[PDB]
Amino acid sequence: AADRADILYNIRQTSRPDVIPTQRDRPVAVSVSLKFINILEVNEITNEVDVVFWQQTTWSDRTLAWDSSHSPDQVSVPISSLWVPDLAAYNAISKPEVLTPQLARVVSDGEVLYMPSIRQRFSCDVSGVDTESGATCRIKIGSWTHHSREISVDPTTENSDDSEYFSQYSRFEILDVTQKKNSVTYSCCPEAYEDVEVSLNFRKKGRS
Amino acid sequence: AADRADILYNIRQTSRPDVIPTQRDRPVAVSVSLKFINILEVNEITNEVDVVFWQQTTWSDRTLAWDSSHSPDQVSVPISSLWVPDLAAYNAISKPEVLTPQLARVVSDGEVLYMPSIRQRFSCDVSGVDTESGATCRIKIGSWTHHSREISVDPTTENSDDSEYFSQYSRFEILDVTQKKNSVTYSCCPEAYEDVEVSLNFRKKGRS
Amino acid sequence: ADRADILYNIRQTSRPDVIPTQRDRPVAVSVSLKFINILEVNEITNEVDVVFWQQTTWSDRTLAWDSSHSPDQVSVPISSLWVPDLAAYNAISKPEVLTPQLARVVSDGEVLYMPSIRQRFSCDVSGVDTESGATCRIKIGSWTHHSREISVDPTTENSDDSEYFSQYSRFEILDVTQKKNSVTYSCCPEAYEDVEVSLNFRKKGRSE
Amino acid sequence: AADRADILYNIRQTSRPDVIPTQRDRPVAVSVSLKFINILEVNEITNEVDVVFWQQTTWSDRTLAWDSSHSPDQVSVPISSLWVPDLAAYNAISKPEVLTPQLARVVSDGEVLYMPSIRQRFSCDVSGVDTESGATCRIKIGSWTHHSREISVDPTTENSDDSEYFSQYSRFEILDVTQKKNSVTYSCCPEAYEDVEVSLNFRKKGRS
Amino acid sequence: ADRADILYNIRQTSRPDVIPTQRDRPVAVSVSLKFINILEVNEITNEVDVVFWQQTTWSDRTLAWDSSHSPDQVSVPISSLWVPDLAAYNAISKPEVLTPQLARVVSDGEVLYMPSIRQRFSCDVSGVDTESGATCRIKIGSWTHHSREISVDPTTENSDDSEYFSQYSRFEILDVTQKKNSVTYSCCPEAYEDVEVSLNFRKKGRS
Ligand SMILES: CN/C(=N\[N+](=O)[O-])NCc1cnc(Cl)s1
Ligand SMILES: CN/C(=N\[N+](=O)[O-])NCc1cnc(Cl)s1
Ligand SMILES: CN/C(=N\[N+](=O)[O-])NCc1cnc(Cl)s1
Ligand SMILES: CN/C(=N\[N+](=O)[O-])NCc1cnc(Cl)s1
Ligand SMILES: CN/C(=N\[N+](=O)[O-])NCc1cnc(Cl)s1
Repeated sequence: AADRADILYNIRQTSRPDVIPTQRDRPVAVSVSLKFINILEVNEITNEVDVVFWQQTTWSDRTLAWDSSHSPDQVSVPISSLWVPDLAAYNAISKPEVLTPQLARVVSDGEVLYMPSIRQRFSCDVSGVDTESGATCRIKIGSWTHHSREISVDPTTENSDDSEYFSQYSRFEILDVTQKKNSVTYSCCPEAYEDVEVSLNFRKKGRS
Repeated sequence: AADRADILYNIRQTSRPDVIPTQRDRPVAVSVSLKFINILEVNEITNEVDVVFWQQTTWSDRTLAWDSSHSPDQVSVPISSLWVPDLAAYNAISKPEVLTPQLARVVSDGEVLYMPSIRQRFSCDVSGVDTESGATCRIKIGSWTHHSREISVDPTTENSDDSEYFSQYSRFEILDVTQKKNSVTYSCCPEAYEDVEVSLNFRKKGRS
Repeated sequence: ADRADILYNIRQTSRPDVIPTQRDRPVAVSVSLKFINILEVNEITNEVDVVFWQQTTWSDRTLAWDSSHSPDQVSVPISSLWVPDLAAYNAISKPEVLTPQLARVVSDGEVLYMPSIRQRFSCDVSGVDTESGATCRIKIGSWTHHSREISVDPTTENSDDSEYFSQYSRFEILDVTQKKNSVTYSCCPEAYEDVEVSLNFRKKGRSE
Repeated sequence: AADRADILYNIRQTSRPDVIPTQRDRPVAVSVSLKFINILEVNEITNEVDVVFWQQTTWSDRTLAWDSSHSPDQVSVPISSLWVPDLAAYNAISKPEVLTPQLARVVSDGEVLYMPSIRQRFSCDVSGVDTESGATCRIKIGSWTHHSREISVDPTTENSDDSEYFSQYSRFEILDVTQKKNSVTYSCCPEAYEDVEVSLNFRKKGRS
Repeated sequence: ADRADILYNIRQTSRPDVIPTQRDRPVAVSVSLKFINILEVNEITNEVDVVFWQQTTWSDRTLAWDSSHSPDQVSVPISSLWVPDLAAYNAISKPEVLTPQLARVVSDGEVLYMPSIRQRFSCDVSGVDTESGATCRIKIGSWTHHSREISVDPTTENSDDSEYFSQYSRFEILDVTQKKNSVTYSCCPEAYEDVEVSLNFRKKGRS
């Protein structure tokens, strides 16, 4: 059929990175799930935390679909060639440091999977981080300019070990992670903006 | 009967990011409003503060207008495809750090709203920041190259809560925030440059 | 024509990489540093962090147009026009431009470019804690154009040395003097003109 | 006989930087080998180490091959004109800092070689760094978005000293370096991602 | 042919990614470090923060032009020209060019580039606090071009060492010797020429 070069060419032909792939007249269903990899530099005085994580992002874009009958059903494409959710962490106090090659996976049916590793600083509750019950830091992520009728965010509830990929060499340890969906409204505008809230319950590891 | 692809497309046909959309001979009306999200660093000796805020900027651009009678009346567009006010913080001692996706919301009537979240350090009065009455840090923001006749800056007076969006985990707290208007002239030229004096009356949270 | 046409023509004539040497002779570039602040200062290492507005002027005949029935001046991205390759010889960090990179172009070809710069220099910091104060020398000039291509001369004028100096700074400006110079180097036989700006300052609140 | 220009041009005309050089659906065999050069900023408390190494990377793309009969059999080419494996250090806690020109080396038989010098922080076991047995820091490097069916990583078990290129001025010393191979699956996909695991064994040089 | 014409020409015939090899002979590139300032230093970790002007010269005939009735020198952005792919072999931080990135091109095809660079190296600092001082040796050369493709010779132009060094620094230059050398590895049989810049300095006596 066609080769990976043909698939990419077609993409750049039918893709519109600056236009949201609004299916029918309904918002794009962007799924977000954070995989905590490390917890660095914590300050209980300034309520700040340096965190490394994998932002597993997904959504569909039918304008990139193709017939993978006798050709590959998946390819890696630079995000600059694709439309990407304008996600932002509300309580983030430093721009996200993308530590991995910014490539997205695209399936022939239009399913897009972007999972960059991210290091970033947040302003959250760090209190009790050294107590047995630990602290609970809450990360809010969601579109920055698209409201509920354009983009919906939902956490892909996939029963897994909160610290499955979490470093064993960190001074801290995850106790639990729960991801809830929310929808806030602002005075700037009459519409609401969906967002996912990830609650990181961690603490400093004791001693033998 | 046009979709978002048409809107963005048409926008790029009439948009002149490097040209100021001055209607006839009157200046461009820019509404500026800062929404303090956090106060990270504060130095009583050097009188410097590291702040985080949502700079709500507004202005109209008729050349971007379009009939939305049968299409979305709004779309998010990269600020690189639109002209944007050359606002600057006169007492900033560090370059602005935009923590959010650089997208603007453009309304079918040409209205433009850009609200980036910024972290920036300033030089201002920090004295009394540890007192009951707290400290008052004023931030002067305005066009850097367009004088009063070309660009005008007015605060988006919207009597709301000063700390409505302020972080609760900060070591400081907002006492009050007033945003007035100013018109200062300089040496370079006899033209007067308009600015907005945001007065952030804040103090260190005392409860220990 | 409108401002769109003025900026348009500037894109046709302007050669951002071709020095506007008018009829075989150097280009007259004036430079005036408007010290705004003095941040971190180390006497042990002799290094200082300084914020200032580098007021740069010069003429580019190629840009001149007819302001008979059109705006006399327009702001244009410095990337759309030739700009001096000024450099600070005793600079120890890249020049951090805190303001929008726009220059003021007058219909007669006169160009004004005044960015706010945050930089770290290597200079005599000793005596900063004394009455006479310390004097820091800033040598600025073209990095690749010699005396026959660029002539850098301080915009001498009975201006106020502390006119725009932050009142909230830990230091106070005692005196600012600007001496012009012309040095030759061990690479080329030609002479490179420079401008030395002496910044006399000291700590405030010292025991009298 | 063709010269370097002709050769480069040939590469640009056939090379697909955003397309993996797959040969009949078999995966691209990618070889990795880190030549540690220096170890800096070690922290046994937080288990973080800064490492400087030469990531020797090798793979093939026979579509770029040419007849070096009477013409150069090798040329340097900007990696932006070539397809480069999207390798990533899974345990890195800082984006890679490339300290050298980003040029590759293409050989007349389609073999491509890229060896950038990198400085990067990692989260690994550091306990024992000040002991005779030293510490063992395992670094995992492998394709970030291409699974084993698309890319395969294999450590060149070539004979060479461990601290051969290692700085003698480093506060540490390499006791031994062993490169293994892995293939992990993730909650995203059923396919596996091959990665080379380098185990560095070093200890604080004790001049006693 | 005025400057606009010159630049146009250069920018139109310059192949930034194609090494300008004259016939079969390698490209003769000259390297000269002019230490402008020695910042932070650490004898414990053997690391120094140096500032130096990297004088780099070479030729590219393809850029030549008759300067009889026109200028014989123009400033051109290095991004428009092919530039030697030098790298400090023992650098532990990427080079911070603090000056405009422009080269000087003479009508004969001669190219001169001297950026001011601040960079951190890993080298011998032991004795920096003594009368003898320390000798930090910096090796610079091509990264991908071997001896047959590129050659680096330190401009033997007898000049002063601390000539442009900063007087306000905390250290002082005792001596500097640019020695040409060669380097080979177990990857490739070919050798890569480089320049060893021996920096002999010590802390200035506090008094
Ligand atoms: C997600 N939070 C927002 N506002 N808020 O006040 O929080 N969104 C509205 C916009 C932000 N930037 C543009 Cl343009 S419209
Ligand atoms: C804010 N201070 C100014 N002048 N001043 O003399 O203080 N602004 C005018 C300009 C700044 N940059 C250009 Cl170009 S015109
Ligand atoms: C400031 N020191 C110079 N030479 N020197 O020998 O010290 N400048 C001349 C040049 C700098 N870059 C080019 Cl190209 S020509
Ligand atoms: C300067 N040291 C080199 N190798 N070495 O093993 O030390 N150079 C060869 C190459 C550098 N980058 C590519 Cl691609 S080939
Ligand atoms: C390293 N962890 C991964 N998945 N996971 O679910 O943990 N990697 C697979 C991918 C990474 N980026 C894209 Cl796109 S697919």
